[PDB]
Amino acid sequence: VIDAFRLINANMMVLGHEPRQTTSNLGHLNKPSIQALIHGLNRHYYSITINYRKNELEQKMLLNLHKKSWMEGLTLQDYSEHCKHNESVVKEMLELAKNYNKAVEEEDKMTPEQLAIKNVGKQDPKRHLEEHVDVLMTSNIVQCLAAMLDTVVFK
Amino acid sequence: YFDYKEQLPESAYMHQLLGLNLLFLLSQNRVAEFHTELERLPAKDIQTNVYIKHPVSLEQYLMEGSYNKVFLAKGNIPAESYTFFIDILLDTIRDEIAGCIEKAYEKILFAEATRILFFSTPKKMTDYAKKRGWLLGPNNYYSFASQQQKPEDSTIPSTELARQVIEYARQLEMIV
Repeated sequence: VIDAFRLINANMMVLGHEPRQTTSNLGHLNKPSIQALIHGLNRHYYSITINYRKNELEQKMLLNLHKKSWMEGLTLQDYSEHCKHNESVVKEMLELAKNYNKAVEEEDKMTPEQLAIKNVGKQDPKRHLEEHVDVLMTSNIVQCLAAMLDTVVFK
Repeated sequence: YFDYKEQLPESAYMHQLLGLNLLFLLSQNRVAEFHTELERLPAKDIQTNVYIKHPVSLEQYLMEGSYNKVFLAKGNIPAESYTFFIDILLDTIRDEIAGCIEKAYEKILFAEATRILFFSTPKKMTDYAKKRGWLLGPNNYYSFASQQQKPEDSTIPSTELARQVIEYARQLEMIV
């Protein structure tokens, strides 16, 4: 958030120089350093609206990381390593499983402190299991898809 | 065969009619129809099985794989129209038995062929041995080619047996 201000003094304000400055802008409240900042903020212009001049051509240059996504999106490691990934997660999930089993009886409850005893809210099994499942899922499919697609075009 | 609450399906020639019907169904190789009509039939219990006993038994023995109990001795006790079904049944069933043997057994000389093929003569076994290219010397070697084809449990790189791998792998993602 960028704002532009001008600074006047108190004497000027009572004459009525101060209100002119404030007119014709949309406000917005901030407080990054307590009420003293806010008092100065109102006195100035009070968060002046900033818009940006752009056209579609400039935007597109900013969107893409690089040209190389074209190669890279396709690029796979080694199969052995992919197979290892699958194996590592499974083992991890297996541990969490015991903790899920007690939990399922409730674990829809508010407050993490209360949940800690009841449904094993200390190292939450729902969360651990959901993270393990998301990472495993996207990687395995993309790595299979890439290698298999490349093979049919090349061979 | 059954109509109303009871109309009395029972007739004295209901038994004669059922014998020819059931035989017709086996001859055609409408084995399914033999079973599907059967459950509908109660009203054949009163008739009793002497004429009926040939198609029900014939089917059972065939099912079993027996080739010496698939008799056509019985079932000619009326024989005014029964002989016609016996002649054709023998011919259709043998052909099926012959397909069995093609996969089943390595070599047939000239003198065990009658029973195994369920064919009439050994002469005939040789005749079909030119027709289905079984023959190889004075005895057949049909088994080798037939036996080897059966494995299909094997999987060739990239699953295409349960849909191609590319399409399957994208589908697993989509379900999420």
